[PDB]
Amino acid sequence: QLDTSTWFITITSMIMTLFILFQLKISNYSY
Amino acid sequence: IDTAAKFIGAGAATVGVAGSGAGIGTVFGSLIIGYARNPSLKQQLFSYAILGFALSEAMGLFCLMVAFLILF
Amino acid sequence: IDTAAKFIGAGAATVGVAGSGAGIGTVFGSLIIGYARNPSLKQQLFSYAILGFALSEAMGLFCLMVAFLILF
Amino acid sequence: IDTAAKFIGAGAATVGVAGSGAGIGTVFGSLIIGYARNPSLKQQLFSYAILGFALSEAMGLFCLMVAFLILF
Amino acid sequence: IDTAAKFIGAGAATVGVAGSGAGIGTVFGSLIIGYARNPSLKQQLFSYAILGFALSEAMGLFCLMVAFLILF
Amino acid sequence: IDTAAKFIGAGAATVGVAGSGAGIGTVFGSLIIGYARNPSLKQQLFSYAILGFALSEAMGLFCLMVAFLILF
Amino acid sequence: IDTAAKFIGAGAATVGVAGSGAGIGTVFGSLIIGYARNPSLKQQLFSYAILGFALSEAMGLFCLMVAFLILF
Amino acid sequence: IDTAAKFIGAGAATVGVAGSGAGIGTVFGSLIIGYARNPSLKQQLFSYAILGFALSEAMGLFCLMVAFLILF
Amino acid sequence: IDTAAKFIGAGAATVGVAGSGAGIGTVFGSLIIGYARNPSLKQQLFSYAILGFALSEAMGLFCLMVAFLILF
Amino acid sequence: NLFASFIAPTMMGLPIVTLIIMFPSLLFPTPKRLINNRTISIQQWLIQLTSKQMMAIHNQKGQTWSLMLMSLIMFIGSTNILGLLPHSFTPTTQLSMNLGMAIPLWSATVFTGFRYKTKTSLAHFLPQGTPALLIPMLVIIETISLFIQPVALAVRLTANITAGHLLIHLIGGATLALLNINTMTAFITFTILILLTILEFAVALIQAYVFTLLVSLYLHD
Amino acid sequence: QFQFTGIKKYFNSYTLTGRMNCVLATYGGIALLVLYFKLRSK
Amino acid sequence: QMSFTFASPTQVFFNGANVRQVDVPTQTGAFGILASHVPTLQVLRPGLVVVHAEDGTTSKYFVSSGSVTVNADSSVQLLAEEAVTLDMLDPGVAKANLEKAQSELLGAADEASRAEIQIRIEANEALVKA
Amino acid sequence: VAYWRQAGLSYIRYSQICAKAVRDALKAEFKANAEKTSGSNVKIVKVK
Repeated sequence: QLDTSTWFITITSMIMTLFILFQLKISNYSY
Repeated sequence: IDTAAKFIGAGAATVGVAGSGAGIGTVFGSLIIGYARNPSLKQQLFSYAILGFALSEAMGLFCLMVAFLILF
Repeated sequence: IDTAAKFIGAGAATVGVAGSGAGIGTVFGSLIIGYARNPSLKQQLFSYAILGFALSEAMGLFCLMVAFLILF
Repeated sequence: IDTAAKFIGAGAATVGVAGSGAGIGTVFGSLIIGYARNPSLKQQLFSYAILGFALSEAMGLFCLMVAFLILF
Repeated sequence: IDTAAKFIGAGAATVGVAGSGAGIGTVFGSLIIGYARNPSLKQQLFSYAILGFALSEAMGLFCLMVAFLILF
Repeated sequence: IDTAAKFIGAGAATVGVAGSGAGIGTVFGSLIIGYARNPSLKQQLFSYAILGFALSEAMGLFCLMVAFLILF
Repeated sequence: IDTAAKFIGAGAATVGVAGSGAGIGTVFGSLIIGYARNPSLKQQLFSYAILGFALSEAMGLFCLMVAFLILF
Repeated sequence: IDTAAKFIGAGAATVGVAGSGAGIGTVFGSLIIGYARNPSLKQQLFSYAILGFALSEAMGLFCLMVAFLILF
Repeated sequence: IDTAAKFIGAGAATVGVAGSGAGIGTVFGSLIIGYARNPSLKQQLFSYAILGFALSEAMGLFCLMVAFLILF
Repeated sequence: NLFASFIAPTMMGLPIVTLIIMFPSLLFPTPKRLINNRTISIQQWLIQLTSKQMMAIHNQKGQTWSLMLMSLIMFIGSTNILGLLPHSFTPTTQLSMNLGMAIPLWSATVFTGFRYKTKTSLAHFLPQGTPALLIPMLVIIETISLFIQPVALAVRLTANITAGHLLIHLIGGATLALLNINTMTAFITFTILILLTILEFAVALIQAYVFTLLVSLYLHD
Repeated sequence: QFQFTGIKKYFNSYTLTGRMNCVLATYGGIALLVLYFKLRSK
Repeated sequence: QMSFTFASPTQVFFNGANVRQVDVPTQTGAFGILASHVPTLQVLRPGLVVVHAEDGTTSKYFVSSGSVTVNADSSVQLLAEEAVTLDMLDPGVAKANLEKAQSELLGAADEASRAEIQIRIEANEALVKA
Repeated sequence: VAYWRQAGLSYIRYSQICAKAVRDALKAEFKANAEKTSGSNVKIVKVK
């Protein structure tokens, strides 16, 4: 079930979100 | 033909939970003896115990996944 | 041929509970030696032992439930 | 065929007594070293040992019950 | 074909003695450690040791008996 | 029938993973009691624990890989 | 047909002898840590072990003989 | 029919590697507690530990090789 | 047929090696802890270790010979 | 039946896996003032508390990786907790993204180690100290041990969540069936008891996943 | 646009090694090709 | 193969005497000393100490607190603040003191003073056994 | 660590308490050892 050879979209979207959205929001912090 | 083989294979594969049970029994058992050494730091040792139990459960849980896979 | 073949498969999936029979013994054993050196603090030790025993027996009940499902 | 496929699950269901034996060995052993550490606390140790052995043997007998009920 | 079932069921139920063989060693092993620290109380340490050994050997003899019953 | 043989062999192959749980439980159980004795050398203790956990996982995943290969 | 079942049952019976191999290591292991303390008190320590090794091997042999019995 | 025999023989022989994990967990645990007492002697302790780890893994590899031979 | 019987018997019999691995693990574990506690006693400690290793290896070699006999 | 949620990449006329996976980011407002409301103060306090407990080992070069690790742990933790909702779809269930996560960072560490410390990075294969005379035997052990790290690191995450959800679904089906025959609230008691463990089992997995990578990076840094 | 300059230092400074996604892409492509061949075989 | 010295701030019981074994009720469990025991350093707790002479007779004393030291050779120094024999004790006054110390527990208010009271009841309960 | 420790009590204080408790249990005939003990003969004068 988990192996249906349609793995392109998920990898692309995960790379986009992880390497753009979260780093940019987390950078605007103070300590 | 194949139903019996799949059922007996699933029944044989489901015996892999013994190791996890033994491991979790061992870890918690060590925790109580370690705590008795000094009542201080009980939260730290407790954190170590919880980490160990979770790790053992993760290492032993994926046995049943093969059984469910063979069943369906 | 079907129910007969399922009889052995269901019976062979009730071995995982045996592994739960050693962790409980190891846990209570540690309780005895653990408190022997520190006669106080009985209540927390007892609570930890109870937690460990319950966790191990739940891990065994997992395999018991799988065995119950296999039959039907 | 139904009888042929029976008595094999019954044979495989009696292998669950190994864990009970291991636990019953482990508990009494812990009591010995515990007693040697502090002879003063004896009655409580014996009560804990008895409780542990009774619980472990109660867990072990479940496999025999399943084997017998499947047998008949 | 039932004779094959009898033979393989007897062969499968024989594996129930591993628990007793593994449990016997821990009791005798614990005895040596307990005696080293406090040699004086050499007498009492035995009764408990032999009680544990008798319990373990009885648990093994149970599996022997059920295997013999199945084979005959 | 040949596929049925592959399925039953794969089902019986996975039972060897139970060794990983016991080893993981033992290694972690030592870290807590050892740290409790000497709460100074956290770094070396944790490094050795991590090394042990990394090395102990190899066998169980090896058996699981063998089962996956033989099934497919 | 009966010959194949005889061979399978004879092969499966020998599995249970793993208990003695597990217990011998624990027994001799206790001797090493036991001798570590009060070294001069050695004669009695060696005597205790010999008995445990003999009993474990006797149980192992008692398990084995059924294999030759069922084979012939 | 021969292919089925090879598959089931491979699926049964692969179980023997289970004991390697337990031995590895045992040796690494001993190193942790041993280092706690005498950190000065950490040089000699390892040589022993490595020896034991290598020996147990060699036994497991031997069993795996036997399983591979029976498969092919 | 005979070939399937030989395959199954050889596969089931060759699993009695886990006990030897577990025994080797315990022996080496005791040696490091023992030397760690009381130094300048390596001769006896090493002596006991060898004896235990030889005993466990002989126990495993017995099962290996049994498998050899079953196959041929 | 049971394998319906897993094999369902957000079924729609147009796939919306991107929308599902990008949704969790709309829960972390960015600070814009010296003193802010309650909802973001807790977030920044938690981030500060977690940072000082993990990245306090590396000397200077590992301090650069701080932002990446915090982003990773927050992302995985947020993805896992949101999946407990009754009809959610956890992206971590799929093996594709787990395989697309482990390989890049592991490769980065392994060929970062060789670039600067080739002499020492080559030595780590042989265990430190004299390992008697068994050198060729263990040399082939640790090198094969090297390659298994990403595979296990992905497979355990792919397996445990599916196992938990399967257990929940099966126990729910069991407690539904026994309504017709007799009365037993023991099953719903089992469900409510197991839910605590499933709720607290995700964060431990997040922590283990991050910590293993921290240890691996520190070895070659 | 106005976001590249925010993390430009990170991208050109330290993620140089982490930017090796070629292995993942090649593995995914090979797996997809093998799956396509198997499906076409039918 | 032993040089045992059981001294007190007032009198001396043994000075370099050779005995086969000595059993001490120290802290962290009991103990047994024979031949070349491993070196150790431990304080004592209220209890009874028995010494086995070479002839075979066993001498008994009651110890309140002190120190134990077993050196590299078979030399043992057991220095105790108190050293008394049962023949100069009254079991009845011991039971009365224990009876009062029982209610002293509930009489206590603060945990430090109750800790002192707990030491009192521990000593009283320890001595009444023999 | 025991209950007396982490309670504002030192080992010397515990030794004093246990020694006093043991000395109390002695027979009235042998109670002349309180004269020998007589631990209170030193006064304390602080700097200020």
